[PDB]
Amino acid sequence: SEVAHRFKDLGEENFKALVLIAFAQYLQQCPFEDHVKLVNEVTEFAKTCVADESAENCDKSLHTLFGDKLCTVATLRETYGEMADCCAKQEPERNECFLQHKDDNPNLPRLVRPEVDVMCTAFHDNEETFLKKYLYEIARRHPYFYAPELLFFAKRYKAAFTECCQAADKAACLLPKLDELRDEGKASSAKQRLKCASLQKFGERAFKAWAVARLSQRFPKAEFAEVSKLVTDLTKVHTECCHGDLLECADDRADLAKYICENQDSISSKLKECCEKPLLEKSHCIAEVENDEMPADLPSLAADFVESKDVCKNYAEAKDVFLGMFLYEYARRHPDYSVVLLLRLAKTYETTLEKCCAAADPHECYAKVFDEFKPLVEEPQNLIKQNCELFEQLGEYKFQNALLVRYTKKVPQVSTPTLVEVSRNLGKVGSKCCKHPEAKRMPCAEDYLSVVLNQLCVLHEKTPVSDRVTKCCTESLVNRRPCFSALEVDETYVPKEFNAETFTFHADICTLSEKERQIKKQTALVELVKHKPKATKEQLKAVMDDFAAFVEKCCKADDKETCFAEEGKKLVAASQAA
Repeated sequence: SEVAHRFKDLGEENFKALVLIAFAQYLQQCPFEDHVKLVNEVTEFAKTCVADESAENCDKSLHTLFGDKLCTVATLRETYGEMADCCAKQEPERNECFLQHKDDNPNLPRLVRPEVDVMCTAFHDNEETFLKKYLYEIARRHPYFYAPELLFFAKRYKAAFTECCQAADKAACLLPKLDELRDEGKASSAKQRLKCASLQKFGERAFKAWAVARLSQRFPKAEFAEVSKLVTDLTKVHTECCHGDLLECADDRADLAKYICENQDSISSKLKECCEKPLLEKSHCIAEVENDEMPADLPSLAADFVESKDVCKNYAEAKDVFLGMFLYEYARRHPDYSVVLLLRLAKTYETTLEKCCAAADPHECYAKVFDEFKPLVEEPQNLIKQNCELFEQLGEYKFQNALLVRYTKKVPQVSTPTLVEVSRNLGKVGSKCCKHPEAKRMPCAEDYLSVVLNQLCVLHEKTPVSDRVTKCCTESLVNRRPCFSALEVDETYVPKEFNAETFTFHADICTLSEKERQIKKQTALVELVKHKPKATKEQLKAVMDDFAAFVEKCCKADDKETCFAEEGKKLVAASQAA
């Protein structure tokens, strides 16, 4: 019994939360109360199997059990779309059909969260329903959220209410805690999304290399054998979560944390604090732990990998293993290389080996092999430095504006809502990474950009429109950032025609938060660039600063809707022909 073995490993609460997550992530348009019905129906069944594993439908597979459950309120086709396609299939076709339809940007109302007193009462009203709603609202907006990570966020959400709803000042306690959980979820969701796209679109081999490199940097004292066992385990975890096998994923991650803690002296010295936290927290803490110390006396890699007359011997007998060894040995020596660089380097090393091992004198042929890494190492360094300078000149907001511009010209066809967010997320790179010195700056900034750019990819994949985005995303996971960076302005793009209502704001803009108000304006910056591309300058930084003053004055004038239409019909001639 598969469902019974997971109930017992995971315990009832996590079992219930994870099933609710799965259902919320397969069926994003279905209402809360219906998902709760299905969950409890499964929980009941799962209990009967715990008592008797050989009972009726207990031999069933998790995908069968769950897919049978979705398909009871999924034939309602005019409510959630084409999920009645999926219900007409047998597993595992049905399951893969469900996963196909996951919506990276499901068109769902933003959550207008109630006042603190009202939230706090509903929390005391019914704690378990209140906490379920958190789970359900995150998961259906983030269909690829790292599920065991969501349980951890759920716990801290619970604790934020448990603490702050007793506070003398409820709101001054609660609100900073909720805003940190929100920002930290976005970041978590985006990071995980990159993981699932790697697996789905580039295979197990690419994710493992990603993990061989990242864990090598983080646990540099560990032997290759130990690192390898960790990669195999990590891969199985994320292969499960990225395929909706949530129960088995939460479970193998819990087994993995245990193993790592039990073998702390064979892995890293930074793990002490982590391994004595509660398990939900411990797993999160291991995944985010700082890189350990490099062993002192590590020798040149030129010996094992260039000098030796047996490089083509050792390569021949186990290619992936030999190349994995190269990646571990190189990645553990460079904490200051981003993960994607380290993968480029190993791409180069291999492709040099595929040639030279066939030539008459291999030794001579690959003696210069390390000499090719240099221009690869130098480019991401050059890019960061220049952008880290432009950031601190302009500051974070104005930084996004230059990037808005840069990217809107790069790929003008891209939908405005996508350019806004992705460029907004791009400028957040200076806040996170320019802070650092140039040894922590590249693992920080390049791997983050990886994650942001993959977001543009996954949102463009919905309704593809730019052939340039499409190509950069498809050709090679590892070179998404170099290739996006190489993109010049698009010449065969023809200006997007002046629209009076795209540039005229309304009084409703005054009641929105400052961070929603910038978005309406950076949205206007994008349309501005789309309607006036190959002929601008600082008439973008000029016109944009008029919008700020536009909205500033009109929002305080006691008008009869008057101001936003008066300075709205006149100033448009300062964005039409000025």
